[PDB]
Amino acid sequence: MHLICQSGDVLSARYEIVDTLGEGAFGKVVECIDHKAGGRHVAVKIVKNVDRYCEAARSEIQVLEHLNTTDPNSTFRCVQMLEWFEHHGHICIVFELLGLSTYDFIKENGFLPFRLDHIRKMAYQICKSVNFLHSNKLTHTDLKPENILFVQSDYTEAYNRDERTLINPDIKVVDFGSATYDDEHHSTLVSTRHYRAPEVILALGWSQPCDVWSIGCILIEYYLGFTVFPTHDSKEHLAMMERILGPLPKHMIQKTRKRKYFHHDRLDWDEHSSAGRYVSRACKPLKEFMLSQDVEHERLFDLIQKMLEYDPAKRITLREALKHPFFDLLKKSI
Ligand SMILES: CCOC(=O)c1c(/C(C#N)=C\N)c2ccc(Cl)c(Cl)c2n1C
Repeated sequence: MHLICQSGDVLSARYEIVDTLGEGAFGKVVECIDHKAGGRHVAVKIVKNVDRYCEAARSEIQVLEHLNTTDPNSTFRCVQMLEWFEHHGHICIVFELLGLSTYDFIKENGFLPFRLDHIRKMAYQICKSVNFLHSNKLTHTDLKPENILFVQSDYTEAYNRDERTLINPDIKVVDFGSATYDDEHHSTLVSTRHYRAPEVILALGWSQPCDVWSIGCILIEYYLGFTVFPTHDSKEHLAMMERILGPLPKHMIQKTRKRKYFHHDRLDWDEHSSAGRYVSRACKPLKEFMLSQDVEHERLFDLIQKMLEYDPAKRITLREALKHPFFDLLKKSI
C-alpha cells in the first residue's frame, strides 16, 4: 500500500495523486487530478491487495453500478462512482470528490456536537439515502459517522469555547463494501462495527432494521459529540444497552443461541468488575443525555428512542422515520 499512494503518483495513466484524504481498514482514499476529464478532481479508493478487502471492493463496485444506474441524478445522495481500475494489482475505485467525514469534522472541532438544526437536516438526508437502499433490497450494515461525508466541509468559527459551524451541512453516504442484498448470504457472524444492533450481537438474523439502529446511534453521537456505546466488547455493549435503554426483551433472550452472554433469564454481567464500574459511570438512561428540555430536543430524542427499539420488527422503519415530527420544520412552508 505504502508504495503506490504518494503524491505525484499517476494511476491508470490518468489520475495524478495530489493528497491523501483518509485511511481505513480497506486501504486508503486519495485525491487525484483526472487528466482525461479536463483536470476534474476525483477521490480514488485504493484497496489493500488482501483477499477479504479485494472481495469487498468487487462487491462495492457491483452495488455502486446498480445504485448509480437506478439513481443517475444522485437524488438520494449515495456516493457516485465514476469508474474503477487495477493498479499494481490493487483495486482502485474512482468517486466524485467529497469533503470531510462527519466523524473527522467532530474530531477537528474538539468533539463539539453539531447544532440541532444541522442534525435535523443531516438526519433527514441520511434517512432518505438509506431508505433508498432499503427500497432496492439492500442493507448498508456499516453506517457510522466516518461513513457519512459532507459534500463540502467549509466552516466558520465563533466564540460560544470556540466552535466551527458548517456553511452547508449536505452529506452523502459512502462505503458500500459491506452492503448486502436481501437474497444474498447474510453473515450471522458480523465483524467489528462502531454500533452493534442487538439482533446482530445475538445472531437472531439481521436485515434493513440494523441500519436504523446504527442511524439512531449516529444521531446521538451528532448531538453529544461522542458515542453512548464507547466499547468494542459485545457483552459490554449489551450491558451498555441495558443501562441506556432498559432490559433486553425476554422474547429475544429466549430465542438467541448466544448463551455465552446470559445466565438464566438475564445478562450475565458483573457490575462491580472493571468493565462493570465503567459501564455504570459512562452510561445512563437515554433521555438523561438531553442537553435541553426544549420541544425540538424532545422530538429528536423521541425519534432516537424509536430507532433504538430492541426488537427489529417493532423498530421504526426509515419510511416511518421520515414522517416523524422532528422533521416537520423541514416541511414545505405553509
Ligand atoms: C475511513 C477512511 O475513509 C475515507 O477517508 C473516505 C471514504 C470511505 C470509503 N469507502 C469511507 N469513509 C470515502 C468514500 C468516498 C469518497 Cl468520495 C471519499 Cl472522498 C472518501 N473518503 C475520504
